[PDB]
Amino acid sequence: TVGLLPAQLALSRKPRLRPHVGNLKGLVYPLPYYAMWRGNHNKYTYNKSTVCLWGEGDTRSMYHQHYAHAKCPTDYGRGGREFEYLTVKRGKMLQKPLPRVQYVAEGSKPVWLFKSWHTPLSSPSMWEREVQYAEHTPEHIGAKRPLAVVAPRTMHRYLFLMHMEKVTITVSPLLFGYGHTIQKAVLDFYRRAISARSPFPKDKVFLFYAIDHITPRIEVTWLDGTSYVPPVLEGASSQDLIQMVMEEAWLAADRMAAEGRVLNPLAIDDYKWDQLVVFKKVRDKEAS
Amino acid sequence: AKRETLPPVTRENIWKEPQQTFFLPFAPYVRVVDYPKDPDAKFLKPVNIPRWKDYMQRTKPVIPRTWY
Amino acid sequence: AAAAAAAAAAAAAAAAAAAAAAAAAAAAAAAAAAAAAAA
Amino acid sequence: CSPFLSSLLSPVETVPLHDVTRTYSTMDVVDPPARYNPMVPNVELWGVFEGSEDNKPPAWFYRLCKLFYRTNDPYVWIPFNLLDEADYHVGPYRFPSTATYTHEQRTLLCLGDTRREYVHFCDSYAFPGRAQIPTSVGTCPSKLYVNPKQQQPVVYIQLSNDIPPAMWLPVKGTAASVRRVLAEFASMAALHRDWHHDEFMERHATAVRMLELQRLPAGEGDILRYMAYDARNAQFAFAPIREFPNQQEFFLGEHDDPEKLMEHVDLCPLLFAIPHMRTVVDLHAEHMIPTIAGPGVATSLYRCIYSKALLFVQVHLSSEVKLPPQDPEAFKFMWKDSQVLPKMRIPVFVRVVWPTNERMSGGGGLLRRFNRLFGTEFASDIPVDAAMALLYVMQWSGHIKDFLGVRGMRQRLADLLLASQQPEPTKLYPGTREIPNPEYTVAERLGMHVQYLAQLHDPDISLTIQRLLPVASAPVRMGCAKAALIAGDRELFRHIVSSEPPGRMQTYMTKLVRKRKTRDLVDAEPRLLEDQYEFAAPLWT
Amino acid sequence: RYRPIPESMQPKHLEDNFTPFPLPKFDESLEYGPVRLRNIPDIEAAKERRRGSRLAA
Amino acid sequence: VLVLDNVDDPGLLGTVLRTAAGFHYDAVIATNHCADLYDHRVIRAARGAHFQKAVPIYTLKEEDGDNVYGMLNHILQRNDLSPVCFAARDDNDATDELDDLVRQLR
Amino acid sequence: PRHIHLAAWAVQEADALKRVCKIRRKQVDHTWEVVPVGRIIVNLMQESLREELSLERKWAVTKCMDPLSVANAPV
Amino acid sequence: TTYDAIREDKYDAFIRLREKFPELYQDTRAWDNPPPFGEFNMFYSVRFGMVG
Amino acid sequence: LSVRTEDFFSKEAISHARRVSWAPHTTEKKQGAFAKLARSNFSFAQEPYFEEEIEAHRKHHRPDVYIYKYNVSPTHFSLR
Repeated sequence: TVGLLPAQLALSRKPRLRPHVGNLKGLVYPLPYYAMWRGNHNKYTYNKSTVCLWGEGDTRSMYHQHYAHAKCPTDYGRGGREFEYLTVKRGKMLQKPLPRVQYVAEGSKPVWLFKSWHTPLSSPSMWEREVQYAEHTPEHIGAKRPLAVVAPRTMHRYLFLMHMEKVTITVSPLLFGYGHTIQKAVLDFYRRAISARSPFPKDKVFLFYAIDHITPRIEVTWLDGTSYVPPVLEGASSQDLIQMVMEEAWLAADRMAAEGRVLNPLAIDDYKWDQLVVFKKVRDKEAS
Repeated sequence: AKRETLPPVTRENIWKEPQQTFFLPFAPYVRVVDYPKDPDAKFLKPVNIPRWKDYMQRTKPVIPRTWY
Repeated sequence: AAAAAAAAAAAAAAAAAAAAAAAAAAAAAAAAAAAAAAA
Repeated sequence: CSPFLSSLLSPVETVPLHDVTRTYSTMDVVDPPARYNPMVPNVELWGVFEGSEDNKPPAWFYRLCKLFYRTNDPYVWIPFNLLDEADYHVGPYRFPSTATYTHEQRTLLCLGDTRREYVHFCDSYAFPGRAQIPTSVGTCPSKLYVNPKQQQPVVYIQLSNDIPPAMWLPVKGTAASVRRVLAEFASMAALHRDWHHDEFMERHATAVRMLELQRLPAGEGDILRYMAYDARNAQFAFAPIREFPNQQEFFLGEHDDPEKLMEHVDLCPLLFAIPHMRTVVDLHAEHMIPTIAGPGVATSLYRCIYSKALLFVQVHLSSEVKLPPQDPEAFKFMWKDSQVLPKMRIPVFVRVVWPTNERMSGGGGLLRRFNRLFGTEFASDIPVDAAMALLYVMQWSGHIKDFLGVRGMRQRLADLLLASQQPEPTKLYPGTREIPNPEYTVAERLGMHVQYLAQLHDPDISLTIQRLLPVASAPVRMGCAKAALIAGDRELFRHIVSSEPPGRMQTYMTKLVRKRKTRDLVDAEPRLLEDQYEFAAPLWT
Repeated sequence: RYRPIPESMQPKHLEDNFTPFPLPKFDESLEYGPVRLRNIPDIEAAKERRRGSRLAA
Repeated sequence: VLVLDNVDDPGLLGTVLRTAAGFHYDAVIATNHCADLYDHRVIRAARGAHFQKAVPIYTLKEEDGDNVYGMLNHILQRNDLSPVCFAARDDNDATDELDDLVRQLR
Repeated sequence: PRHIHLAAWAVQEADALKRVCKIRRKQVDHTWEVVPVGRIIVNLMQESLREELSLERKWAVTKCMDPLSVANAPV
Repeated sequence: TTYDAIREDKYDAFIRLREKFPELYQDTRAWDNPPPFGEFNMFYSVRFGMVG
Repeated sequence: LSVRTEDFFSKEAISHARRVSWAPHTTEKKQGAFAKLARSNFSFAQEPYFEEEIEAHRKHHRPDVYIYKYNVSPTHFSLR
């Protein structure tokens, strides 16, 4: 505006920020502070090899599980303090064509999903894929829309069995007497299931003792009628079992939603308040 | 081509208008506004105009953009 | 209804001057009284 | 016994949510995500005999046609392209395929009969295309219909195909009257061009420069689209608001994604595609998050096509009565993993600013009958196109019921008071200052509607607030304070805040307005400071 | 008879697939979407313009 | 459950708190403009009511974001409770909300 | 002093339209506050200080600007 | 990796939005349409001076 | 040129991978939803390394299909 007092630009006693006035040689590009982190100089630009950490100029030949997949070998440049804020290279620029999406029919009309923050983040619609092609829809599982690509990265420490119709746990008292860690894992999983979030979890949770002393197992059957068995192996904790069960339950919920059956979304309830009390206790203990 | 052929004729605006000696703010702050009755009420100020924090913070173009 | 809701702004007199406090300005000219000019 | 009261008392059943004691089914969950299916399409006699042989020219119609033929800048000139008696268009008014009106609405717009046939015999003054630059030469002509079987010699003027017979301007059947009626619009268009053509030329030049900068095609359509976009980058101060003396506010209903309604406003065929000022309502932006001391108002200014009136739409992000949580960590923990989110309630008003006209509104009787039919509250002097655009936008959005004026807001407030007096139904959880419930309750909605009534300029707003204040709840008192601020009653606001007992409500009430010292408002009685009393009452008068 | 007018005030020609700013451009896959809003008169106008151009061709 | 509505008397409030503590009431809630639960007079009247875990005391104020009536309805519905009211004085018949509604409708 | 500060704030608010800046919120002089409003200037004092410095009397008694007044001896 | 669904979907959506909403995503144009050479560039072009 | 709301307000600096979508409605920050719901207002490690993500359904159920000495999947190869 005009009523306010802007900063002097042409004439002023204040320091005019031009460090390059007496520190750069030859042509200086108007890009401010392009050669500043180098030490405010534009010499020794003929060096091809510089001090490099992992993921920098000369480490392209070497293999590093991260950069080998998350950085192109030709995209490597100069060292840390020698970063390329501005590069000038003579030659004929080449606009290589952009990648073309694959496994998509020709002339197919996709379906568009308008993502917006108004939809809660936990909803599977956010993790769904925006552009949906008819050829991406599995029609033999009953799905109408293609399956979500991303999945929530939460670490499920409790169990939420609303979307699963039944859970059966087979356990062996003789194997308990033997004293295997799988026994404890399954027992803790059963305890956490019966203390799960769904109202009256005992309604859906059932325990059957080993009528024939067979290896313990878990079977979760969903509303869709499908079933899933978490492979129980040594060195598997109840935490890992619950994580697997909840991840597969989320996948099954996504599949059912794609099929087109209404699925009761979760909401804060008595179990949520029972978690709130312990969360507040943890917060107070940490504060103390 | 540049070294050989002449450049295009200079645009009239370029050589008729001056080079502004100041650089007005990206987000100028104007507390004055005549829309809300009783301007003392803050909760009716338009949101489209910048805040003072925005006026001070916006020293560079928007994130994706590079040219002023 | 219509009269209750509608609001018609007052008539702004053509070439009306406004003071610093936005008050309506009435014709008033000031000249140095101590000066003894020819008119 | 009203639909609003019935909805408030026995709300519809939404996504059920069971619990260990009950099941909550009336929660107002947000609309599931939108989708675009290419398979679904975008769309969703006597007149014949008259055209063939029965058409006959009466004396008055013959005289009018002869006068028009004799004719006794393009913006001011009024053409008359008379057709031949065999070439007259005979038939009923056919709504465009993109017309979401109900059967009753269509009958009302056709005046009790959709079968009625109107004979169109000549064109008239032209208006610019919607997408074209607003200050462009008239392209689409107007129509002059005449009912072949009518007791009085009435002539209807149709500005465009998007306005039904209910909005066609009737004329006294005189050539001079028709010429004056058309000259009103011609002069209005000429004034609009003379006023806002330089600004649009500047905008066009800037749009061309920006297209040159960001490499993009520079076609005429591309330039027009970029001008419509740059409408976003319009300064409030340099906006054609307060242009015409006449003003009137209307309520477009509470919403949750105001951009969804603003899209309808933009796409309304009766409005230009290049508004003077537009602001995208991103409720999640750090400067647009609604709060009790909310950010303010998002303003979008549009201009009508035919009558150069202004629709100044205002999304009031500030209007709120729900206090912020006192335990934000706990609130976030509660609402982190939830897949159900309650729908918001953000109000959208619209000021109609139109020039002082004696014929563009149709003489008053047209809008009087329109109001008597649609239960609206349009002023008799409103231009027909503005009212038609508002009605079309509301019907398209699906909020005709929420389209209310001052009297409608009064009735809604009465229904809210009745609901408040009646017992309140339970909700997901009661909500406390530590963990408030993001579900608008009866008291909060009452306060918000008091604020809406104040926003809709009402001479009795101060009296209504004064009568409500003695018996009301804290949310209602907050709403009354905000309404007093909106009206401009500083004394009333000071009285309300002084009467308010200490609490976060009073704290936020003080934080609302720009004040010298909080004590000037808090201290109902002057409290001695340094053995000196301060009388701040004169400030708020 | 009509007074001369400047090219700026003269109407601007539009292509068969032109749509205003809020609507998206035309593509083979998304003909006139993606747009959640429905019953858009301008899309129908563009379709009619395309039909007229095709008939003229 | 106990609810205290517009007590405003520190001594009476303290004595009520003492009686509630003695009777081991499940929970006491001060609803409407009740005398400050933490006041010198209230503490003088109530020797150890504020420091007793058996009788949890809550202070619900509509002027701080608490829907006290909503909380009461939620408690009643959850616990299948029955409400009983007691007024120190009688209750007359007089109202103006009807007049306000009539004016709004007119 | 509180009354002086309140009056100064009220004057500044009345001038808010063309006002460019506000007065100090910490009263430097607890017996004299001056609000300049363009060509107009308002001085709010206490009775004692007002009687001490009689600016009103000086500005009412001072003669107008006579051009011939400069035709005198230097001082 | 030969087909990563997440990358493919996100990139396809990005390209579709850039193609169908050029005004909204104008600032992203420079990613694929770099300014031509020989035209004045704000951060690169340095022009000669004069002697007087 | 002139003053603009683009100059006024600054967007979130979020990488493409982290960004859930480029839609105008999702342009804002994630915490904006919580801020709106509550009606209130409110750094990479030195060596930030991530193992490449895989589609949820494919990663949770990876068929035990192999070739001569390389795992073969509809989306990925590997060595074993």
